Amino acid sequence: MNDFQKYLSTAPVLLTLWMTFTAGFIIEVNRFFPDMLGLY
Amino acid sequence: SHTVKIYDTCIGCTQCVRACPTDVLEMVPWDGCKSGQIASSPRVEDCVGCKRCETACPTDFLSVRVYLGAETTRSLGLAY
Amino acid sequence: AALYTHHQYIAGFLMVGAFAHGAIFFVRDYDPELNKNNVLARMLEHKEAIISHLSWASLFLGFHTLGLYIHNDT
Amino acid sequence: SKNVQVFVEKDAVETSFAKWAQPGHFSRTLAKGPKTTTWIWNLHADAHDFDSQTSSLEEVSRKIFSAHFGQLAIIFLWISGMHFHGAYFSNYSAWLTDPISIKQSSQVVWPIVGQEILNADVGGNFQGIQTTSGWFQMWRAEGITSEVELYWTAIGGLAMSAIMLFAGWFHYHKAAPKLEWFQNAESMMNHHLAGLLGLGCLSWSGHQIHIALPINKLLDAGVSPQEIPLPHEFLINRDLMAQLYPSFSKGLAPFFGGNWGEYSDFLTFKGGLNPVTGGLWLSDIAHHHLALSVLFIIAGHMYRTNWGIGHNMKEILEAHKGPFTGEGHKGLYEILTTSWHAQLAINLAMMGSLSIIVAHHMYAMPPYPYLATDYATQLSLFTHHMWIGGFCVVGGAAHGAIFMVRDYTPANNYNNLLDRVLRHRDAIISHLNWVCIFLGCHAFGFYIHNDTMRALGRPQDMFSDKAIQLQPIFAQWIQNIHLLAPGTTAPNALATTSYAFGGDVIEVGGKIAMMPIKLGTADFMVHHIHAFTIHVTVLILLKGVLYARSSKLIPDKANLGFRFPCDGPGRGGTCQSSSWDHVFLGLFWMYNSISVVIFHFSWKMQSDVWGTITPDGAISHITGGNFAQSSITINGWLRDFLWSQASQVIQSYGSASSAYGLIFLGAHFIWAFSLMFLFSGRGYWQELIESIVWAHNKLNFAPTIQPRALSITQGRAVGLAHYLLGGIGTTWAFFLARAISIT
Amino acid sequence: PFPTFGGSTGGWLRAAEVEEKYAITWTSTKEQIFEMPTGGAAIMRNGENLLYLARKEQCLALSTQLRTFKINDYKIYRIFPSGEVQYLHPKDGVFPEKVNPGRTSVNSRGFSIGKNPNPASIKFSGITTYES
Amino acid sequence: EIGGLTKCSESAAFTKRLNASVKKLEQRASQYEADSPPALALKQQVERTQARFDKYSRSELLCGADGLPHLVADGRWSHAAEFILPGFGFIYISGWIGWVGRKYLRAVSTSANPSESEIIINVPLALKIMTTGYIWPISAWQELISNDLVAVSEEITVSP
Amino acid sequence: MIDRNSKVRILRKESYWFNQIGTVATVDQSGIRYPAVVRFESVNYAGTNTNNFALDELVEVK
Amino acid sequence: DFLVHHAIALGLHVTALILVKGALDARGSKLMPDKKDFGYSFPCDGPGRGGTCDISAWDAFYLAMFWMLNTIG
Ligand code: CLA
Ligand code: CLA
Ligand code: CLA
Ligand code: CLA
Ligand code: CLA
Ligand code: CLA
Ligand SMILES: CC1=C(/C=C/C(C)=C/C=C/C(C)=C/C=C/C=C(C)/C=C/C=C(C)/C=C/C2=C(C)CCCC2(C)C)C(C)(C)CCC1
Ligand code: SF4
Ligand code: SF4
Ligand code: SF4
Repeated sequence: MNDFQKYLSTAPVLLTLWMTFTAGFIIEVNRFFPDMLGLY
Repeated sequence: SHTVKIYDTCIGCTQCVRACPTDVLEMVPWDGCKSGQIASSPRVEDCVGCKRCETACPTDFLSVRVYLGAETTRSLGLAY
Repeated sequence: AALYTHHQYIAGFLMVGAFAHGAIFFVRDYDPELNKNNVLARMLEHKEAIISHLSWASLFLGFHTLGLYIHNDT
Repeated sequence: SKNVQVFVEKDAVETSFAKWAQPGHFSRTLAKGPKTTTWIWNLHADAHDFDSQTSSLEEVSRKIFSAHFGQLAIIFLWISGMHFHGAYFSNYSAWLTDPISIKQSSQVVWPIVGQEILNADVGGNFQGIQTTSGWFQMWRAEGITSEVELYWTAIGGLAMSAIMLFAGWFHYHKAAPKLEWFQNAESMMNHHLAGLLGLGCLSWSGHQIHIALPINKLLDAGVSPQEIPLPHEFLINRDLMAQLYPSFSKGLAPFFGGNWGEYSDFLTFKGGLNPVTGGLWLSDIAHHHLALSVLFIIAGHMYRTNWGIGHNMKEILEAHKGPFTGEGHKGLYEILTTSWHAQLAINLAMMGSLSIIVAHHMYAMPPYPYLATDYATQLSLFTHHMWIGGFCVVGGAAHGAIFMVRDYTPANNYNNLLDRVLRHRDAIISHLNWVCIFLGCHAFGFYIHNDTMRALGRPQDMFSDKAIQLQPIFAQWIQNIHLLAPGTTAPNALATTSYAFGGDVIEVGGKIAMMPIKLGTADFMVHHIHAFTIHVTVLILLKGVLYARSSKLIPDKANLGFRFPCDGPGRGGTCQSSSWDHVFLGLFWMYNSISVVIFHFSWKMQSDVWGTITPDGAISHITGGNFAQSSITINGWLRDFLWSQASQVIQSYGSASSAYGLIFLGAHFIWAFSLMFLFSGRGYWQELIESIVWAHNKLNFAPTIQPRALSITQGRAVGLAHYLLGGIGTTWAFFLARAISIT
Repeated sequence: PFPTFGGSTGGWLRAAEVEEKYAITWTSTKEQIFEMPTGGAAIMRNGENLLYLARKEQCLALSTQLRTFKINDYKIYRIFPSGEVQYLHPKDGVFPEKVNPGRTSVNSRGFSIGKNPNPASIKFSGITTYES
Repeated sequence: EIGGLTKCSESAAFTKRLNASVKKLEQRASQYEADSPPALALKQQVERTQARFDKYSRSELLCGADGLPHLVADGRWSHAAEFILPGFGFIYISGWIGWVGRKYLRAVSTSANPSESEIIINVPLALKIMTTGYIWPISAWQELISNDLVAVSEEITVSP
Repeated sequence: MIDRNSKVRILRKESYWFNQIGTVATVDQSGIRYPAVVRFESVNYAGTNTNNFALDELVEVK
Repeated sequence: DFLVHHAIALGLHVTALILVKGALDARGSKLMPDKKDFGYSFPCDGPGRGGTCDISAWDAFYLAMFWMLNTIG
């Protein structure tokens, strides 16, 4: 477990997870609040 | 042909003279360093300009500097 | 149309040459001692600042200009 | 005891996640830790170079076997996904009912951000991206009929993927074979040539004879897919098969007896293409695989194993020596049984060469139902396999050079063929250089001559079919030979192997599937250009292999390695003198070569083959036959091909083909981006980085992993990578978009 | 005393006959196969061996290989067209990597690389900063 | 209006674009039928299109002759939603990221292995440091006036 | 003062570690031209972490 | 016109960066602190210290020419 957590703490892995999360939240925002070119 | 100069920062590691592909460098007696030896360039007429020597120097800045210059058959490595 | 493109291209070559000879000057004719704390020497003292900031400007302009174009394309 | 035995070590490597948390464990140097950004890049570049990670062939060998299982697992997952996507996200059922109208589609995009436009109205009450891999045609030939079957094959794929992954772990961590096991070429060839290929073909023939053939006959006749009996029904009720093929009634009795003629119903040598589907008759394909199976199984009994009879490859190789070749093929056996790189070289070159052959043979002799009329799929497959082939061929050369620098031993190679080759390398390279110049000057000169003449208003002085003409007489002759073969040199055949050589126009759905392809002056000119491109590629690559260890310029290149940046600024300059660099340059020429080939295919077909034919004999080709008088000049290619056939991509915005337009542009960008890595040097970049780092330091922060510029070699690699991606990507979109429209 | 070799197209050319030529000599205790810089494999003789090359680097490269065979008695010479010969390596009998009393320093500057003169100072002189 | 532009609510070109766009989708839907999954999708798409145009119409966006919205960024607060307000968002988020990053680097710099903690991040510490960036504006100013942000010529420089 | 384990700032303009801090390892007392041996925590463009400097090129930092 | 003008700005700035850097880093750098002793144009300084290709000032002119053409284009 400890060792696996270290692998999951490696730079490449963390970047992918973080970017996936970031991408996801951006996509989700556009799904519910779509087509915005300004704050209204 | 090319010009090779050695500076006082040499430490007599002998690495440069062991890397020259054409025996241009030698290790001569000296007292400025603990090793008691310094490098010399007695036969620069055979330098091809490889700069392998510089790549081997351990000093902060190369104690052995090769300045490329006039070119001859020997310096241009022409077997023909 | 020809005249405009002609002079603009010549202008570019002339501009690049100026900077080129400016560099030749530093390597060949610059006397560090004569120009002590001169306006010219101080330029070479904050060289990193100039280069770094010019880099940032280029990056800012590059990212956003290209980004906006691609947004419009998509 | 037995010459061939199984030796395996139990529990060789413990399974744990410790090493996973220690990046760079494989290397002694990298293991120490990161001090500069170079460490990161080196980690990824030395990951699969087992030879440098260990000094024992056994260990290297063990890793390779397991790694291969991993690739197989990935491949299985890939195939599984395709079948699943064809079961849940496709219009196969509708297409199956009306193959001519409905368009194949197996990918659907989520309705996010207007990307839905990409979901086209393919047909069959379905909206999705039109795929071009040819899955639907293959499935029809197999006799899938339902989408339930596709689901099950998908499940099988997932299961198989898992089994392979387990095998990899098992044969590396629990039961690792020893070197003696690996070094059994005769046994391996016997097994692979009789079991993998022979039994494989026989098994496939069984499926084709008992399941595919019957179902496809019913489909072609007109029976609705739902009305066709399930596959198992055919296997059980012999009477049903007898109705379709009236020989199954006799059973296997004819086979055990010598009367193989009775099976002429399903085993045939018809030749040509099925008029209804526009594909090769499955009966012929069944006989094909059956015949090949017998051949392979027999061939698998040629090498000695443990029963005395057979051949020993070493003896065969050593016996073949002559007056002009010294010791002959002595020493080769040891090389190929003690060097993985050497084996990869030969194997990789042959694999790539096969792909190129597949591309040619698969368009002239369409193998699947309803494939020829689908111009998009045809173009996609030809180009795809042409590329895969080029890369593999260049790769073979690369690994060949790695052998010379890492595994070649002068002692084991005295006066053998290899030694003698390296002893007259100057002659070989000198002559090839001339051949390349000759071909290049004459071949390309023809085009330049024509351009000048047409521009100067002197069309009568051009090398054209209407002026000075350069006809491909030899090829024209072979075509006639092949056309008249059926009934003469091939008495039992009924039609030409391909209608390309000659024959009638096969049309399916009002569209031309195949037609005689004629060869004239333009064809002569282009074919010779292909020769030039290939020859130059060989020059660069061969020079790299022959001069890998030494040269007059750098006598000790071997010690420097296979991938060194240079030897220095001396000797007038020694930049890019490694064998790696020769491969680097070779890839650029391979790109050029393949690009021209695929363009030839695209224009020739759209001009002299593809098109529509009326109920009466009126053939209208897509481009109108412009190839003859326009492909003889460079301006013609730029105007009548690139400029005209690119009207689709550039005008794709607002349509389901918009993606191709965006990718076309994106690829151009990446191609240009690469030119900055290919023209610049590490020095400028390193100095720039210094100034940037100054800023970070001025604010009291800077990375301990000191930022450094990419190595000389990496710079070149990054440049080549982006260059290739951009160029190939651009054509990819261009072709696909154009094809969708023409189809 | 030539080693056993079957010939190659990578040997010497006219320069060796009209400008200058090189030759290496060594002694072996066994007949073994070595790789020659020109390209190919050859078998050395049990005793004295002589080989001709076109470049000094080619000769010194072979010497490196010889050291692997534990041969350290190699000698390199340059033969001019008229027949004059110059002994080149080991020049003083002692390999250059080993300090030998009696060798004088050459091309040595007694200061750090950063103490060289400024280019402008030596303008219109003909000398370079590193030679100044 | 500013620059001779017209409000999109009062631009005929804008409306023409809307009608045309919807028509295209509707024409496509005609081929499919009733509750066919394809038709329902196209129908939903037209709703989104109508909504988008409506939103822009109710906005203060100014359209040009082409009937396309043009943004204003001269500093006027009348059109702050177009650039100023969104701009603050970027600055806040970007500063947050930069500040937290610098903090972590400086924090792990004094560790047993300062380079291992850059390739294998200490997630627990990182998360703590990341949360403390919401007040980056205040912290930064405080660090500047404390002479702890900008260094003082004790950094490596080029030979000249 | 330059002495074993002392920390100093390099004053050689040609050094990769100019205006940086290093720890004096040992100072030779035999009259060699560059007696002090300073060690740094950062590798140079060549990958070295040590160099020998003269006492004048080093200023004690504390 | 707004966008194209900002693109032209990018060109001028990037071309200038290359040229200005070349001028300032012509008498020396961290990679080659003794550049002034080699001149305005030299091939390189060897495959060592990481690789020193295109490190001379002349190379800045070489690299800037491409950008100049792009911007003028
Ligand atoms: C359009 C660009 C272009 C052109 C024309 C060439 C041309 C050539 N390359 Mg090349 N190359 C290029 C781009 C190009 N390269 C790029 C981008 C790369 C980077 C990967 C390379 C990398 C590369 C390598 C690595 C190699 C070549 C080689 C060759 C030569 C092949 C021999 C040959 O056909 O001679 C004929 C050359 C022609 C240009 C034919 C046209 C000339 C006319 C039509 C023929 C008659 C003219 C007559 C001789 C004189 C007329 C007189 C009057 C005009 C003054 C040839 C000189 C190979 C080589 O040198 O081996 C021989 C080789 O090994 N190239
Ligand atoms: C008044 C203008 C002017 C003057 C007097 C000089 C003078 C000088 N420059 Mg300079 N320069 C200028 C403008 C000028 N330059 C401009 C505008 C640029 C920007 C491009 C440069 C860029 C530049 C560089 C980068 C360098 C110089 C150098 C030099 C010095 C040597 C020149 C040399 O060796 O050329 C000798 C003669 C030639 C090079 C012949 C030129 C042949 C050209 C390149 C090819 C011709 C084009 C082609 C053939 C057209 C055919 C096409 C056809 C097929 C259609 C000399 C002091 C060099 C130096 O070291 O000085 C210290 C140097 O390195 N200059
Ligand atoms: C298409 C070709 C191409 C492109 C795109 C670039 C791009 C660049 N070059 Mg360049 N160059 C090229 C060809 C090209 N070059 C060629 C052929 C040469 C030979 C002369 C050079 C020679 C050269 C020199 C000598 C220098 C540059 C520099 C630069 C940079 C300038 C700063 C900039 O624009 O930042 C913006 C960069 C980009 C927009 C390009 C990358 C874009 C990617 C896709 C990121 C996009 C992000 C996007 C906006 C969204 C981000 C958020 C997302 C993560 C969610 C930039 C990376 C300069 C430099 O180092 O910069 C300071 C510099 O000194 N180049
Ligand atoms: C060659 C393999 C392959 C490829 C390229 C695709 C591609 C696609 N599939 Mg598909 N599929 C495949 C195999 C494949 N499939 C197989 C074998 C099955 C059977 C299980 C399926 C079952 C399937 C379904 C059921 C669906 C798809 C869908 C899709 C599409 C959306 C993909 C998606 O989820 O995006 C979004 C991606 C995600 C949601 C995944 C999240 C991203 C993760 C978290 C990043 C990875 C984390 C990283 C690895 C961490 C590393 C940790 C370390 C231990 C390694 C996309 C075109 C969807 C679709 O088309 O809908 C219309 C859909 O519904 N596929
Ligand atoms: C008749 C026996 C037999 C068969 C079928 C194979 C088949 C194969 N060997 Mg192989 N091998 C054999 C004997 C055999 N070997 C022997 C005796 C030796 C020792 C001398 C080796 C040593 C050896 C090495 C060293 C390597 C192989 C590799 C391979 C694979 C090559 C890749 C390929 O074509 O993918 C085709 C892929 C498939 C067809 C997928 C199915 C694969 C499974 C394992 C087939 C097993 C039979 C299957 C269950 C059908 C049963 C019939 C039943 C339904 C009625 C292939 C699966 C290479 C490899 O990649 O291995 C991982 C490799 O590196 N073999
Ligand atoms: C059967 C196929 C095969 C196999 C098993 C190998 C195996 C090997 N090759 Mg080899 N090679 C092959 C095919 C193959 N090659 C082909 C076809 C070529 C020609 C291009 C080469 C060219 C080649 C060179 C030039 C070199 C090797 C080297 C190596 C060795 C180390 C590989 C390495 O560094 O891993 C690490 C692997 C990688 C870093 C690859 C990662 C993938 C990169 C990033 C490209 C990804 C492109 C991607 C598809 C694009 C996606 C676009 C998207 C992002 C939009 C290893 C023995 C190297 C060596 O030292 O040998 C001893 C070496 O120098 N090979
Ligand atoms: C009247 C008027 C106006 C104007 C204003 C102004 C005042 C402007 C300015 C402008 C300017 C003000 C510009 C400038 C420019 C500059 C430049 C363009 C520069 C360049 C430089 C260089 C190129 C350098 C060089 C060099 C080097 C590199 C180093 C040293 C040496 C030398 C010097 C050689 C306005 C708008 C219209 C409007 C109102 C009125
Ligand atoms: S440059 Fe090459 S030949 Fe000259 S001294 Fe250095 S190593 Fe010897
Ligand atoms: S490598 Fe450098 S320090 Fe060592 S002996 Fe040669 S010149 Fe002196
Ligand atoms: S740095 Fe570049 S130019 Fe200099 S020797 Fe190495 S490869 Fe040649």
